[PDB]
Amino acid sequence: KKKPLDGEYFTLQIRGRERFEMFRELNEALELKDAQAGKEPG
Amino acid sequence: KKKPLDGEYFTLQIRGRERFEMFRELNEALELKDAQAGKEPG
Amino acid sequence: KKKPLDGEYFTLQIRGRERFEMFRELNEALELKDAQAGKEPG
Amino acid sequence: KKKPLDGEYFTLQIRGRERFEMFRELNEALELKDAQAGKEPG
Repeated sequence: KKKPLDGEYFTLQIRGRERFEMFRELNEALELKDAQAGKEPG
Repeated sequence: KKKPLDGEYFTLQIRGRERFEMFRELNEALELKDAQAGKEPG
Repeated sequence: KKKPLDGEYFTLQIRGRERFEMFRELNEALELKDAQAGKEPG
Repeated sequence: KKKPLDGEYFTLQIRGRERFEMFRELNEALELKDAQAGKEPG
């Protein structure tokens, strides 16, 4: 998808299920902002 | 180690190396606090 | 602005300047996602 | 307390009460780790 060979990917183990959902939200949140910088500037 | 069969473990992919180190710190930070609740109360 | 009398607002002291910028990013990140749920569904 | 005139302090507004408690935990978590580096090395 758009040559996902961009930044190197990694992986992290997160104990607890409630904590996992929380971290996942942070990752998606930053990705959302970063995904907005991919839109042509106004 | 102390029957690590406690809470279910999970895994999350984190793009970017700088971001990875940052999330890892948060995971270790919470584990540090949680690891302190394992000490007998004063 | 759109009756900002929504959820109660709060305040938190954050030591360190580098850490401050980091937390601010997380707050803006979540606000960005929450700000996206305000758009009419497709 | 130990000359708290160390790093400059700041403040951040966090909307939502549930979110506030969450950020507060992160701040305390990092402070806990940083507070551990204040102990003489083994």
